[PDB]
Amino acid sequence: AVLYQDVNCTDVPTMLHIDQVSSDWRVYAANTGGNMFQTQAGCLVGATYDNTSYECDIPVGAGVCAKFQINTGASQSSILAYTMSLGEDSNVAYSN
Amino acid sequence: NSIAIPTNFSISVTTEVLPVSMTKTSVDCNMYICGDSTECSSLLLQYGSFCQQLNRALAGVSVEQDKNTQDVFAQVKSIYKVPAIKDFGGFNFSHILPDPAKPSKRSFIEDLLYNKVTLADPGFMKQYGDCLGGVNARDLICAQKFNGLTVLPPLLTDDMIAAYTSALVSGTALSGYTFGAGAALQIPFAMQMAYRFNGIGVTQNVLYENQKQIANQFNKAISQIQESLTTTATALGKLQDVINQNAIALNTLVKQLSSNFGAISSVLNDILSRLDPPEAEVQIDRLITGRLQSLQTYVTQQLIRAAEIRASANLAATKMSECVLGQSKRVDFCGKGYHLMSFPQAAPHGVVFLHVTYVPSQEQNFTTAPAICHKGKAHFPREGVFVTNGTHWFVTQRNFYQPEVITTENTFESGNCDVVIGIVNNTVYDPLQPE
Amino acid sequence: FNGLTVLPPLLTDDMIAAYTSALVSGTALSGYTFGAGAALQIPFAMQMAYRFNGIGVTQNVLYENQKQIANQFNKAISQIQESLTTTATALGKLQDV
Amino acid sequence: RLQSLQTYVTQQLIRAAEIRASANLAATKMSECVLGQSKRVDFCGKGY
Amino acid sequence: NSIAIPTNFSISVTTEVLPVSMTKTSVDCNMYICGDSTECSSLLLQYGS
Amino acid sequence: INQNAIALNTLVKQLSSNFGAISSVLNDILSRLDPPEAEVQIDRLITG
Ligand SMILES: *[C@@H]1O[C@H](CO)[C@@H](O[C@@H]2O[C@H](CO)[C@@H](O[C@@H]3O[C@H](CO[C@H]4O[C@H](CO)[C@@H](O)[C@H](O)[C@@H]4O)[C@@H](O)[C@H](O[C@H]4O[C@H](CO)[C@@H](O)[C@H](O)[C@@H]4O)[C@@H]3O)[C@H](O)[C@H]2NC(C)=O)[C@H](O)[C@H]1NC(C)=O
Ligand SMILES: *[C@@H]1O[C@H](CO)[C@@H](O[C@@H]2O[C@H](CO)[C@@H](O[C@@H]3O[C@H](CO)[C@@H](O)[C@H](O)[C@@H]3O)[C@H](O)[C@H]2NC(C)=O)[C@H](O)[C@H]1NC(C)=O
Ligand SMILES: *[C@@H]1O[C@H](CO)[C@@H](O[C@@H]2O[C@H](CO)[C@@H](O[C@@H]3O[C@H](CO)[C@@H](O)[C@H](O)[C@@H]3O)[C@H](O)[C@H]2NC(C)=O)[C@H](O)[C@H]1NC(C)=O
Ligand SMILES: *[C@@H]1O[C@H](CO)[C@@H](O[C@@H]2O[C@H](CO)[C@@H](O)[C@H](O)[C@H]2NC(C)=O)[C@H](O)[C@H]1NC(C)=O
Ligand SMILES: *[C@@H]1O[C@H](CO)[C@@H](O[C@@H]2O[C@H](CO)[C@@H](O)[C@H](O)[C@H]2NC(C)=O)[C@H](O)[C@H]1NC(C)=O
Ligand SMILES: *[C@@H]1O[C@H](CO)[C@@H](O[C@@H]2O[C@H](CO)[C@@H](O)[C@H](O)[C@H]2NC(C)=O)[C@H](O)[C@H]1NC(C)=O
Ligand SMILES: *[C@@H]1O[C@H](CO)[C@@H](O)[C@H](O)[C@H]1NC(C)=O
Ligand SMILES: *[C@@H]1O[C@H](CO)[C@@H](O)[C@H](O)[C@H]1NC(C)=O
Repeated sequence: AVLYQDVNCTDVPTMLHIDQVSSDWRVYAANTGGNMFQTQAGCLVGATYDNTSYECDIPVGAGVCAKFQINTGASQSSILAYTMSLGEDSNVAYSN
Repeated sequence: NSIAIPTNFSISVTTEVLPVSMTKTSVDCNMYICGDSTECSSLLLQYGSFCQQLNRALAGVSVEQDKNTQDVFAQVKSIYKVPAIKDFGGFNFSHILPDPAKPSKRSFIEDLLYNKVTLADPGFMKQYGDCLGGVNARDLICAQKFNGLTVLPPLLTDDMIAAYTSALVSGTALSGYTFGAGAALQIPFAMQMAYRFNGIGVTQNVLYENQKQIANQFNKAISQIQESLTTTATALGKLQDVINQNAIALNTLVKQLSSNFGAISSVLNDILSRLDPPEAEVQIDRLITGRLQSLQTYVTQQLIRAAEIRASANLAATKMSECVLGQSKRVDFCGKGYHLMSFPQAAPHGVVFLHVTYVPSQEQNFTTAPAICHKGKAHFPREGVFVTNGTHWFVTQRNFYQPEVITTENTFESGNCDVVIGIVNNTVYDPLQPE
Repeated sequence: FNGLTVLPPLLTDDMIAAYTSALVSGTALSGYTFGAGAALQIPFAMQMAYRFNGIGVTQNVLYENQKQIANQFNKAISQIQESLTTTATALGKLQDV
Repeated sequence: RLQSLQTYVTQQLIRAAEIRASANLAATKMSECVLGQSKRVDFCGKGY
Repeated sequence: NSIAIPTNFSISVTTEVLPVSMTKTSVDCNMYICGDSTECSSLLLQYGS
Repeated sequence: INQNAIALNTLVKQLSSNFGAISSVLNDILSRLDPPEAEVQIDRLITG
């Protein structure tokens, strides 16, 4: 997964120089199938975003972390992006 | 033969600031040295491997800063919901907890702390049009990026850091310090504050007699903290100093390229435009050596500063663990006087501690004696000393004045009345009076 | 002759010793109450009694053997000077730096 | 000569950091041992 | 089933030494390098900051 | 342990670089050049 730091991925074609790179980077320069999502530090390319929150494994920055999934039923072998979880929530109330 | 015993007390709140972390940076050799030059890139490759060490050191520094921040702030893995009411037995917890009126996720004091100290360049979201690709006045930040110098954002955002402080402050008002050693234990704040007075050698009854005065003094001190912060601009100095040091180091590293050392010109394009490669290699070599020396000096200074910040962060984490999640009897470790409780507040690249202490005042003059002789036997006090008015005798505390009659359960009996010096005639109350 | 100079410290030797004199004198008059606020006068015999109380020993033992404790304290203080005179390795870190 | 000066400055900085740590420890010991009584083991000598 | 209890005490005084500070120094480049030489001073100025 | 080993290995392997000279090996430099010309080649290696 390639993270283009300090750029808006709406303007990748005017930054990555698509016309002067190999087709492999042309794959990582197009917004198809939700492969580009804007984060606080940059815009990650080549990974899928997920809801909820898990413990951080691969630090990225600005509260975003990454992990690799090995799925056989869904045939998923990509990288996930998510927001780290602060911790579990308690329900202690005040009484006099 | 005299002794001074205080008769009044006051509640004082003090502040303390400790840096926790600094900025994270990265350096690219192929861009800082030999900018857009294939021949110079080949020469640098021929020079040797003198750049992997710099990248490894910078990565280690960044990881160390992230670890320091996590260790200082993230200590308890339990988020406690902020109570709806912010008045616990007269104590006003309004300027320490976030206001639900606006979802700012920060307290009133933290906003002032953030606005008091400025930052060089936040966001790290500068694109073309915001640099010389568009229009600028040649800002420093775009000049740094033109030579491979970049600044990485921290792993934890400002909102996430304030969540830890909100959880820590809320947990104290609901359990005290029992949640630090295990699970939370609910307790009324009035009873919780009573045992804080018990740990400093003062009896529990004094708090219930003057609860309103204590609450008023606490609220007044909390309110005056904001006024003191507003009226001054020198308390938050360390964070500004470290930010300025990092900015100055980066700017000096950027501007060091103007020097040509022993060559004929600082620019590399003109050297290759007028000299053959056999003669241009000598000119390029000295520039390469000088730039590598400057990079090495910068890396060494950054490593030293990182070590200092690591020591400061370790001290801050120890103070947070031993002063917020418990009560410490160490002298001058949690302020001036007798420590009662502490409140953590988030600061940019640092942390602010609010220490609540107990300070006696309004001394009074009294006389004292070592022991008391009742009948051929000496009696020694258990908790306190002997005081005297107008040919009388009483037993009282030291941190507070509260005379009581001398009884057999307040003094243990040991020895005779001859070895002890200063002992005087006195009677002892007999418990068997109504019999 | 080569631009190398050494600057004197801000605080002189006499001023530094004043702090030590104030600290030692304050202990003999108030113990440690002056560190947390204002000074509190107290007899030294009673002040030393509660020092024995903080280490789990009862207060009565000090008054029974005050003379022995004072003699031992004076002997140790006197022997400190002899030990310092007879040796020359205790003050090593300052010489090293 | 510039290299020698840089080496001297770096060594002085390291020694200054070490002296700073030692001075912090000494100040903490002075605060916790002279202006009060400490129950920490082997922090103010041998014994109680 | 046994226990040892001391019956006497002694007062001992020990010493401890901690460094607090070191000497302060200053360095002049124009004197240490290029001592009394205008040409060398100009070359050092050209060298950089 | 890994940091110390890596530092030692990097220090050992740093000798392969010839800096601005013509060869990393010192035997061949003295085998083809006069001392007046070989001193310049040796100086940069020594400094590096
Ligand atoms: C140092 O501080 C102590 C604090 O206790 C003072 O000691 C008390 O001093 C007061 C004032 O002199 C004494 O009060 C007097 O006591 C008598 C009544 O005692 C009754 O109650 C006790 C039990 O508490 C019984 O043992 C006793 O038998 C009685 O039943 C009377 O002499 C006095 O009454 C006068 O005042 C009242 C109220 O104003 C009037 O209604 C009466 O008409 C009359 O005028 C008075 O109440 C008290 O006994 C002392 N306590 C002790 C333990 O001795 C010291 O005086 C003070 N020293 C100085 C120099 O200030
Ligand atoms: C010594 O401690 C006592 C309490 O044990 C203090 O006495 C009371 O202190 C409170 C402090 O708020 C005073 O309240 C104030 O009183 C007036 C009322 O007109 C006014 O200034 C304020 O609105 C407030 O209510 C209270 O009056 C006072 N009581 C007496 C009898 O004086 C005392 O102040 C302490 N001493 C010192 C020097 O602080
Ligand atoms: C155990 O503690 C007791 C006291 O609780 C010590 O007993 C007394 O110790 C003092 C120490 O100064 C002795 O004083 C000396 O005695 C003679 C007098 O001729 C002389 O050596 C000195 O001039 C000094 O005055 C005192 O005699 C002694 N009492 C007895 C009955 O022995 C005791 O010494 C302690 N034990 C040890 C082993 O130290
Ligand atoms: C990246 O581009 C996107 C798409 O243009 C921007 O999204 C909006 O940008 C406008 C104009 O700045 C803002 O007012 C809106 O709030 C943005 N969001 C939405 C949902 O409309 C985005 O801001 C751009 N990022 C940067 C840093 O310029
Ligand atoms: C503890 O809190 C409860 C509420 O959780 C208080 O109960 C109130 O008591 C007053 C007494 O005048 C009633 O008028 C209210 O209707 C009660 N409920 C509420 C929601 O306020 C209780 O009084 C508190 N205890 C103390 C000692 O203050
Ligand atoms: C403390 O009280 C005792 C017991 O009464 C006093 O000892 C006696 O004092 C009387 C006078 O009150 C003398 O006549 C006796 O000879 C004393 N007996 C002795 C010394 O065995 C003792 O003096 C009192 N202490 C004082 C007044 O400081
Ligand atoms: C994931 O979150 C998005 C954004 O709120 C939401 O639209 C989507 O339904 C969620 N998917 C789930 C909960 O499976
Ligand atoms: C206490 O009273 C005594 C009586 O002799 C006097 O000398 C002393 O100065 C007084 N102390 C204070 C602090 O007023």
